[PDB]
Amino acid sequence: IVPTRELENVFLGRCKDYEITRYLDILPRVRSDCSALWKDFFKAFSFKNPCDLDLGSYKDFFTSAQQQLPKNKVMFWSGVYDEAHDYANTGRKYITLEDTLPGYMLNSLVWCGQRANPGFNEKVCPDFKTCPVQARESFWGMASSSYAHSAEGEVTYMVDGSNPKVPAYRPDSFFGKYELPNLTNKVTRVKVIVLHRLGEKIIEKCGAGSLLDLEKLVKAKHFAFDCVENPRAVLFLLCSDNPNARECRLA
Amino acid sequence: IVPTRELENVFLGRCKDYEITRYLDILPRVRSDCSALWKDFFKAFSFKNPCDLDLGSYKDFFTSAQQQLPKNKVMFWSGVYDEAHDYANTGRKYITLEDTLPGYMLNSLVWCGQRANPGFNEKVCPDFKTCPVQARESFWGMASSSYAHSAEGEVTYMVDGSNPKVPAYRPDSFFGKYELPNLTNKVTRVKVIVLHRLGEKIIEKCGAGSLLDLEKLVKAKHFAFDCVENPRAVLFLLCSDNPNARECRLAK
Ligand SMILES: *[C@H]1O[C@H](COP(=O)(O)OP(=O)(O)OC[C@H]2O[C@@H](n3cnc4c(N)ncnc43)[C@H](O)[C@@H]2O)[C@@H](O)[C@@H]1F
Ligand SMILES: *[C@H]1O[C@H](COP(=O)(O)OP(=O)(O)OC[C@H]2O[C@@H](n3cnc4c(N)ncnc43)[C@H](O)[C@@H]2O)[C@@H](O)[C@@H]1F
Repeated sequence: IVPTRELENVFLGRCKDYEITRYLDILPRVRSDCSALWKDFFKAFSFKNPCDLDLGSYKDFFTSAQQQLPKNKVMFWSGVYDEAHDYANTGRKYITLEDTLPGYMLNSLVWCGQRANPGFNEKVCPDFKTCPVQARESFWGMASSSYAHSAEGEVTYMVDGSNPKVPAYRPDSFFGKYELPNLTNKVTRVKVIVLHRLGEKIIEKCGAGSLLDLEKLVKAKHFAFDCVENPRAVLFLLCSDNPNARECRLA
Repeated sequence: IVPTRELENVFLGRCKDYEITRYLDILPRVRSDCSALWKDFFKAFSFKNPCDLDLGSYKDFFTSAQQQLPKNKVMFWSGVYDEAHDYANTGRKYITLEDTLPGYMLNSLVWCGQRANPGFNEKVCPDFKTCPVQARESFWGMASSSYAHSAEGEVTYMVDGSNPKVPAYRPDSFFGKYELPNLTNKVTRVKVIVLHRLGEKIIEKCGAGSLLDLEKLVKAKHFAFDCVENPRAVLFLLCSDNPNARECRLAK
């Protein structure tokens, strides 16, 4: 595992690119400049062993970088990365973490502390499995919480309903750990979209199994709940990438 | 018209992010560093009246910034930007100009030279619909030529087939003026995709009108040629935006 080259430059360029040209009509600018954001980011991990972090490490970075989020537009997802992002459509239909400023700046990047100068490793980072969970999950854990905590109105949640190993919904997922429990009374409704991958056994449905657990979880938060399996707009995206599938048949 | 603010820092930040993180398994890095590429880009329009630009103003920029392009992967489009970009899918199915370094760096950006210091106008840029052709198309003109010149194998051309005012193929489109003519014998085939927008009149069709005109040109340059209208993978894409259109009806 090799850390990203020139982390600062990459960070600052993405930041600046975003500030000036990305999501102008879709998401707000943040107060802080890019240097202030770098400093809040860099201090969370710098000059410490790579496993020396906890859930508060990136807090200041997150307070600074957190945008207000448009009401009704926030998408969550589990095990269906590509499909959620394709349906969300780079912010035209839904917002994901990746469209926000910090998710955008840190997407796919690899970084870690070391004690010795220059304060970070330029060679190798530990496998995440070696660090305690609080350190391992310090960045995306906090990013997940911050993003969820900012959601207003309706929220959408896309899941895999054809994984035989992994339930559609799980408390131990990032959604289960950081997102759902952090949704505030500004949220009105959790709309689930269940993906049944084309040509695969259907494993989970609305009203059954882990989806029934979710339903209950949600009502107890006092939100409203709906659930739908392969709605047509999602179905159609699945079918462009597999047009010969039985599910994508005309006439 | 309003120029992009902090043009240099946008260019530079864009170029470094692309360099270290973008399209890594899809598109080659260029030899030249970001700093150098700013220079070639700046010198091209800097310290000249805006309309004082020609086909060759950005030739040095493009030499430095041109990447080789994966065979069978390049896509050109005319009149159907969003669909073509959606269908190409950020370089996974096809590559577009805006997936390339120069395309990625300058996409959306707005800029212009002035005679006086600092040589560019951070405050205003003329209605470029008022500059001479060669000067208004000086930048994307060169980009398109260079892109086309770098294309290898089969190329795809997606076109609007439901436009009564604008032929699917014209010799004065960016395609007709700068791409088609710059297709080298590295190219073997032009595969035309015709977009019949959902619930509009079909205007053009494979083998008639401008398309037959296109087909004749392509074969003259000794490439192979084919053409389809709304292939299913494209249809399905359009239907996601308009699920209740007549032409997206599905089986019982
Ligand atoms: C916040 O959380 C969920 C996504 O995580 P889940 O565990 O619910 O879903 P899953 O597919 O099982 O996890 C995939 C892993 O990828 C990581 N991840 C999330 N976001 C990013 C970005 N931008 N870059 C790289 N990795 C990312 C997670 O940490 C998971 O471990 C979403 O609804 C919200 F994003
Ligand atoms: C090279 O060009 C074509 C796209 O241009 P066409 O003129 O063939 O198609 P149309 O949709 O009618 O016109 C696009 C016009 O916009 C300019 N342009 C092309 N690409 C850009 C970018 N990235 N930013 C701003 N303007 C752009 C052209 O000047 C056209 O006049 C594609 O096949 C190739 F990319």
